[PDB]
Amino acid sequence: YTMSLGAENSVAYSNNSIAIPTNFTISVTTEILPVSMTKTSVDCTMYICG
Amino acid sequence: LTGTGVLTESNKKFLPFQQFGRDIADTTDAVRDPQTLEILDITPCSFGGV
Ligand SMILES: *[C@@H]1O[C@H](CO)[C@@H](O[C@@H]2O[C@H](CO)[C@@H](O)[C@H](O)[C@H]2NC(C)=O)[C@H](O)[C@H]1NC(C)=O
Ligand SMILES: *[C@@H]1O[C@H](CO)[C@@H](O)[C@H](O)[C@H]1NC(C)=O
Repeated sequence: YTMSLGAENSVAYSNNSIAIPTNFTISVTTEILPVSMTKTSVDCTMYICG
Repeated sequence: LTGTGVLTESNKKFLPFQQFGRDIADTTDAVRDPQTLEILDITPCSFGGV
C-alpha cells in the first residue's frame, strides 16, 4: 500500500479561535541510549599469527 | 594436527564417524585420540595483556 503519513487533520484555525487544554496527562516516555561499546581488545599477533 | 593447548576430558558426545570438532573460527576445539577412542576438549593456553 501507499503509506499513511498519519491521519489527516484540517486544524480548526481562525483569526479568533484558540484551543486551551482543560486537562493533562503526565506520561513517562522511556528513552534508551547506548553508552559503552563492549570493551574488546585484540592480541593482533595471536589473531594474525596464532 | 599440530597445536598448543590444555587437554581435558570432554562431556559432549561425538557421533561414531566423527574424528574431531571445530570452533566457528575453523580452529579445532575437540579431538579423538587415534589409539584409545576417548574425546578430549582442546582449551586454549591462558593469556592476557600484562
Ligand atoms: C482530568 O483527567 C483525569 C484523567 O486523566 C480525570 O481523572 C479521572 O476522573 C474520574 C472521575 O471523573 C475517575 O473515575 C478516574 O479514576 C480518574 N483517573 C485517574 C487516573 O485518577 C480527571 O477527573 C479530569 N479532571 C478534569 C477537571 O477534567
Ligand atoms: C594400541 O593402543 C591401545 C591403547 O590406546 C592398546 O590397547 C593396543 O594394545 C595398542 N596396540 C598394540 C599393538 O599394543
